[PDB]
Order: sequence, then structure tokens, then C-alpha cells
Amino acid sequence: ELCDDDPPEIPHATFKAMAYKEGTMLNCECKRGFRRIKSGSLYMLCTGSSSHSSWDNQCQCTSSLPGHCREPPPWENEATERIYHFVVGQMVYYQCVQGYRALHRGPAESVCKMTHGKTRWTQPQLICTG
Amino acid sequence: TLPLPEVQCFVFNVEYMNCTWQSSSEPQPTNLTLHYWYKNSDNDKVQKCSHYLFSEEITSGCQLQKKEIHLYQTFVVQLQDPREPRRQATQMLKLQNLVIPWAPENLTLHKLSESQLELNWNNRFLNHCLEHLVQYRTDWDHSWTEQSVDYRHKFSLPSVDGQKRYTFRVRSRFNPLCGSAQHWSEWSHPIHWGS
Amino acid sequence: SQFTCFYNSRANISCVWSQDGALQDTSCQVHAWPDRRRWNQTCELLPVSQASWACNLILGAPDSQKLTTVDIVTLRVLCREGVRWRVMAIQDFKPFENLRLMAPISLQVVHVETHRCNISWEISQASHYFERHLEFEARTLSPGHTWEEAPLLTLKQKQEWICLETLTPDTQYEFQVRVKPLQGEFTTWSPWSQPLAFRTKTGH
Amino acid sequence: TSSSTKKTQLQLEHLLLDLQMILNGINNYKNPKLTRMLTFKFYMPKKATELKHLQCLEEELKPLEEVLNLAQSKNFHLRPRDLISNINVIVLELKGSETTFMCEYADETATIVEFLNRWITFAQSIISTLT
Ligand SMILES: *[C@@H]1O[C@H](CO[C@@H]2O[C@@H](C)[C@@H](O)[C@@H](O)[C@@H]2O)[C@@H](O[C@@H]2O[C@H](CO)[C@@H](O[C@@H]3O[C@H](CO)[C@@H](O)[C@H](O)[C@@H]3O)[C@H](O)[C@H]2NC(C)=O)[C@H](O)[C@H]1NC(C)=O
Ligand SMILES: *[C@@H]1O[C@H](CO)[C@@H](O[C@@H]2O[C@H](CO)[C@@H](O[C@@H]3O[C@H](CO)[C@@H](O)[C@H](O)[C@@H]3O)[C@H](O)[C@H]2NC(C)=O)[C@H](O)[C@H]1NC(C)=O
Ligand SMILES: *[C@@H]1O[C@H](CO)[C@@H](O[C@@H]2O[C@H](CO)[C@@H](O)[C@H](O)[C@H]2NC(C)=O)[C@H](O)[C@H]1NC(C)=O
Ligand SMILES: *[C@@H]1O[C@H](CO[C@@H]2O[C@@H](C)[C@@H](O)[C@@H](O)[C@@H]2O)[C@@H](O)[C@H](O)[C@H]1NC(C)=O
Ligand SMILES: *[C@@H]1O[C@H](CO)[C@@H](O)[C@H](O)[C@H]1NC(C)=O
Ligand SMILES: *[C@@H]1O[C@H](CO)[C@@H](O)[C@H](O)[C@H]1NC(C)=O
Repeated sequence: ELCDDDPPEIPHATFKAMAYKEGTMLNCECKRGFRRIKSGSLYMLCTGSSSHSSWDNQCQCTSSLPGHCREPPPWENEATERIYHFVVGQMVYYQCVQGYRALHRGPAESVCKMTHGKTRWTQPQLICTG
Repeated sequence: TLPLPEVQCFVFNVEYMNCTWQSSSEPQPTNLTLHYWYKNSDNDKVQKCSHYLFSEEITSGCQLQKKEIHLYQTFVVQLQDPREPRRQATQMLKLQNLVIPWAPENLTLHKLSESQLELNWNNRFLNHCLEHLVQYRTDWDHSWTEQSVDYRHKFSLPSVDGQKRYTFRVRSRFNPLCGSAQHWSEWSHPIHWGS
Repeated sequence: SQFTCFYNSRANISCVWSQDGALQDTSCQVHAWPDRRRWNQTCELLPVSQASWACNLILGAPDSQKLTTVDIVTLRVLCREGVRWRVMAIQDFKPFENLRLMAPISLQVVHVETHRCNISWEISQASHYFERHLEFEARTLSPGHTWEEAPLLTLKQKQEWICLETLTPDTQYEFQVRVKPLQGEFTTWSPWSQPLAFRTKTGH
Repeated sequence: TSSSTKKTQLQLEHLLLDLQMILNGINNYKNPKLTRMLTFKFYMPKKATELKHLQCLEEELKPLEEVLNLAQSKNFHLRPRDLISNINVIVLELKGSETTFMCEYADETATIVEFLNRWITFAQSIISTLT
């Protein structure tokens, strides 16, 4: 239960997930000039085998609901981008950025599907133009 | 894309190093130049080759001495085209994985019983660092019998057919204690346990 | 008295205690208390000889590595005095200095001829820490003789097979093997394997 | 002199076997998660030439364990707690009984593989001097 790669890059668009299936991982990346604490966590894990999905660890930097987990609160010094590791069955939602007209024809989301032994992300049917 | 020859380095029994490339795979014979330094360390200064190996009047390699060798520090080399700088290929080498030792020496057999004999041999310098492969066969075998051997440089043969004639040989390799080298030494001069 | 313990290089320490004459209802125990682990282990001593008691301290899965070259376990022999524990003997046990592995296992004939036999085995519960620093010793039971007159065959390397030469055609033999790691100042040979029964082949 | 030298030689060798077993454990075809494990950033010593430098490894053992938990599959079945608690106690004897050294870390981070290769190289360099 883990996707090999991550969602496709669609030119002039980013993706979020509104919810995170249990088992999803978030790295503890910091802003430049910072580093995750000595003897800290590498990632935060989304567990909810008690029915009340939590995040198992919590990131730290220093100087150099029912079913899914929510978006985790911003920690001290983060990187601009969060790097997630998504499990199979995860849904991800695309939209153009502030300055672009979206061209829709079919689903604007990507799913992580299992085939026989392999993982894949479905292509969102969306084009961004200025 | 305009590729430069892959550089190869081998450290010979930690006595010296040959680095080579085959240059002829490029229109216009070219005296390519080699520089090196050791990463994230003391003396992270760049070094010219100072000792060039040639092949048909065109540089082909570079021989570095023991003084210039520091296993256990990441060795960085770079091939540089003299006419066009913007084309250079650098590599990070782990010198401790590129040691070849010399072949085992002074192969000797001795009985510890009528039916049991033991084989000993020497290696030039490294010792605690080497592992070995012993291979033996008789007049009757269609192939060798091998067996790998740790830092002891002994091999037991608990049951010998005194009637057959035995051919013994050994090679050594810098692994896995002081390095993770993957290439073996040449084979030793073989020895025999006669009719 | 005397108090001997060995470690199988994995999760099993076995003990033998001999006393010069206890009284009726003598309830004893060995207590293992390691000097840098979070756990303690005990076991009930059980009589074996007229004056020998024996015990196994079991530290986890058969193949789990539960101790290290740097661990020191304080082994203690304790017996009930009314309500309170009276210490009989106490020992600073260096587990990798008191090694005795399990017998080798899965002895099998790879190939039989008329004058030859290639037998092979597997080592049961060895630490991965040993790498190839093992040593084997074997012995053959041939018709005319007993085990204790049979030559000890020496494998001064980790060779998990032996090729016996100069055997008599169509004869029944029996085969045994044991191990010792090189490490450990008080390290002993394993007990012997189950003897493998086999028979050579007739000639023409 | 010789005994303590051999005692140290041995402890390092044992450490070496732990690190190399993990490496071979995760750096191979039949670990489907390896590509994702390379996205984790590990921290390196600025320099690492004597036993006191192990403080740098000891500090990164907690992350290391988290990474091992992910490898846990029906291939290497490589139970972490047992393995990390072992590596730990070995390290603590080697870096020794002064416990005064604050670690210096390098600017650039490293993938778990560059990490385990670094500390293996560390042990091998020391071992090679010890006889
Ligand atoms: C933990 O180890 C003990 C004892 O093993 C001994 O010490 C270890 C440190 C190793 O060096 C071993 O190689 C060494 O043998 C095991 O207990 C033993 O179990 C066997 C089989 O159950 C007993 O064999 C019996 O022996 C009697 C008399 O010989 C026979 O009549 C029986 O048929 C039977 O085969 C053996 O006596 C016993 N040892 C003692 C003295 O208690 C134990 O099983 C092992 N446990 C685990 C889970 O690893
Ligand atoms: C007695 O029987 C044993 C068990 O079959 C024989 O040992 C086997 O020997 C072969 C031939 O060398 C080994 O194969 C080799 O494996 C390595 C890979 O690790 C490879 O590098 C070699 O090229 C070769 O393929 C085989 O592994 C080995 N079996 C085991 C488990 O030890 C032995 O040779 C027989 N003795 C005699 C005298 O024939
Ligand atoms: C290392 O480099 C040296 C220098 O090129 C090699 O020595 C040459 O070997 C070849 C083949 O025997 C001959 O052309 C010459 O006798 C040597 N060249 C001279 C005299 O400089 C050597 O083969 C390389 N490898 C080793 C194993 O040392
Ligand atoms: C391990 O043992 C420590 C001391 O235990 C005491 O002395 C031993 C010899 C026995 O008599 C035992 O019954 C006594 O309690 C404990 O203090 C320590 O907490 C124990 N460790 C754990 C966590 O089990
Ligand atoms: C390479 O260098 C050597 C001596 O420095 C010289 O003899 C040889 O002709 C050179 N080849 C060139 C520049 O093509
Ligand atoms: C070769 O080995 C033997 C046997 O151990 C040794 O006694 C002898 O001195 C050695 N001879 C040489 C030439 O080194």
C-alpha cells in the first residue's frame, strides 16, 4: 500500500488532497539555513487504527475527519513545499494557478490505482493557459 | 551531449594507483588533462596530475603515488578538454573499494595426519584486510572445488585420497573489513600433492 | 560450589549449578540482570544430577539477536529462605566470551559413491556477527570401531560440507559434526549433531 | 595494548556487520520502497576520523530506525528494535566514556545509502589502522 512515484505535473497547475488516507507520509523538510532536530523524526505518519486519525510524529527545525487525516498544522520553519508520500487509492485535485484559465474536459483529479503488481496515477483532463 | 571517456582507477596493493581512459573514441587526437582533489577534508586543494601515462603520443592515464593516496576519503577526479573547458567529466570514487592485492605467495602444504593436510600461504602487505578463495582439484575432477577463507590464511583438507594427485591455488581480495573491493588478485602459482 | 553458563549466540543462555548438599524443598532460581538492557530474565532451576541443577534463560525469538559483544549480564543464583532471597552465587557473564552454539542440523548425503561420500549440514542458531569465523570438527563411525576411537576431522574454516575419501564399498557408516566460533575465551564446541546414517555403493 | 586493540577491532567489525546488513537489506531490487527512502534527508559528520566522531552516528540512529520500519516486509523481515538497540550499545562503548564531544555536521544532506556508506567507510578506516 504505497505509490511508487507521485502525481503527474500538469503545466501551470498544482495539486492538493482535501483528505489523506491513512498511511500517508509527510517529510520533515526545513527552510534553507535550517535542519530537522538531532535525533528527530524523518516523517509524520498518518495512523487512525483507533478510528480517530492522527499524525504519529511531529517535525521540528533548528538553526544549521472520520477516516482520513487532515492537513497537518505548519511547524516552526517549514520548506515552501511539503513532500508527501501517498498510498494507493489516494485522490489528488488539480487547479491552475492565479493567472491562468483552466480548460476542463473530464475529471480534474488524479487517483493512485493498482494494476497487477504496479502503481499508477490517472491523468487529470485539464489544460492551463495564460 | 558530447561524452568524455570514463576514467578508471585501481589502487595496487595500496602501493600506488593507475587511472586510465581510452581516448581514441574522439575525432582529433587530444592531450586530455586530469585533475583531482579529496572531498570534504583537509587539503581540499586541486591537484594537477604531474605523472602522465601515454598511448601513441596522447595522454591515456595518470599514476599517483602512496603519498597522494588517502583511502577512506572521497576521491574526486576530473577529465578536462584543453580546448573546450565547458566539457569536463567528474566522478567521485571510493578508493577503498578499488584495491587489488598482489597474488598469494609461499604456498605450502603440511600433514596434520595421514589423511589430513593443511594449506598455508602469504600475502605481501595487507593481511587482516584480505579474504581468499581456495580452489583445488584432482586428476579425476572435471572442474575446481572452491572455498572462501577469512583472515586466517589456512585451508583444511580433512580427507585426502593419497592416491589421487592434487592441484592447489589461491587468490586474495580487499574485502569486507578494511574495504569493499570487488575484484580479486591474480591466482597464485599453483602447488601439487603428488601420487 | 560451581556455576557454569553458556550462550548460544542468539537468545538462549543455559545454566548448570552444582551444590555440595541442599535440604528438602530447596527452591532456586537464576536471575539474569543485564548492565545496559531494559529487561530482566529469570528461570526455575530443575534437578539433573544428584547434585546438579539446570536452567534455560530465554530472551526472545529463537533467531533474534538479544545480546552483544559489549553486554555484561550479572547472573545470580537465588534460593528461598523463608520469605527472602538468599544469593548462592553471582557471576559477571560476558555472553560472547561464553559461547556454545546449537548442534549443526539437516545433515544430508549430497552424493554417495563406492569409496567416497559428500555430506553437508547447516548451522542452527548462529549469530550473523560470526561471519566466516567458524570452525567445524567431524567423525566417522566405521563397522569395526566405536565413536571414541574415531579420528576427529578438522575443518579450520566455515565449510558446511565434507567429502570423505577411502571408504569401503557397500558398507554402513555413521556421521557426526560440531561447531565452534573463534571468538570467546571460554567458548566450547557445540554438542554433536544427530548421527547421519548412510551406506556406500557396491562395486563390480 | 594488544588486547584492548583487539577488543576494539572486534567491536568495530560487529558494527560493520550491522551497517552492511541493513545496506544490503534495503539497497536491492526486492525493496519496492527504496526510491521513496532516498527522499529522506540524513545528516553527515563534517569530518569523522576518530571514535569520538560516532556521536554523529548515535544522534542519527532515531531517524535511521524510522527508515527501517518502512523496509519491514516479507523479504528481509529485519526487526529494527533488536537491531538499533544493538548498534546503539556498540557505538556507546566505542565513542567511549568521556562524552564531551558536540558533533559538527556537513552543509549538504545525504540519502540513507550515502549515509550508511559513509559510516561503513568510517569503521573500515579505523579497523585498517588497528592492526
Ligand atoms: C536453549 O538451550 C537449551 C540447552 O542447550 C544447550 O546449551 C545451549 C547454550 C547451547 O549450547 C546448546 O547447544 C546446548 O545443547 C535447550 O535445552 C535442551 O533441549 C534439548 C531438546 O529439548 C534437550 O535434549 C534432551 O536430552 C535428553 C538427555 O540427553 C534426552 O533424553 C531427550 O531426548 C532430549 O533430546 C537438552 O537436554 C536440553 N538441555 C538442557 C540441559 O536443558 C533449549 O531447548 C534451548 N531453547 C531454545 C528455545 O533455544
Ligand atoms: C559437496 O556438496 C556441497 C553442497 O552441494 C558442494 O558445495 C557447493 O559447491 C558449489 C561449487 O563451487 C557451490 O557453487 C558456487 O556458488 C557460489 C555462489 O555463492 C559461486 O560463486 C560459484 O561460482 C559456484 O556457483 C555451491 O554454493 C556449494 N554449496 C554450498 C551451499 O556450499 C561441494 O562442492 C561438494 N563437495 C565436493 C568435493 O564436490
Ligand atoms: C600501471 O601503470 C604502469 C605505467 O603505465 C603500467 O606499466 C606498464 O606495463 C605495460 C605492460 O607490462 C608495459 O608497457 C610497460 O612495461 C609498463 N610501462 C612503463 C615501463 O612505464 C602497469 O601495467 C599499470 N598496471 C599495474 C598492474 O601496475
Ligand atoms: C532487574 O532487577 C533489578 C534488581 O532486582 C532485584 O534484585 C534481583 C537480584 C532480584 O532479587 C529481584 O527480584 C529484585 O527485584 C530491578 O531493580 C530492575 O528494575 C530490574 N529490571 C527490570 C526493568 O526488570
Ligand atoms: C601530448 O603531450 C606530449 C608531451 O607533453 C607531446 O609529445 C604530444 O605530442 C602531445 N600531443 C598533442 C598535444 O597532441
Ligand atoms: C613459507 O611458509 C612456511 C610454513 O609456515 C614458513 O615456515 C616459511 O618460513 C615460509 N617461507 C618463505 C619463503 O617465506
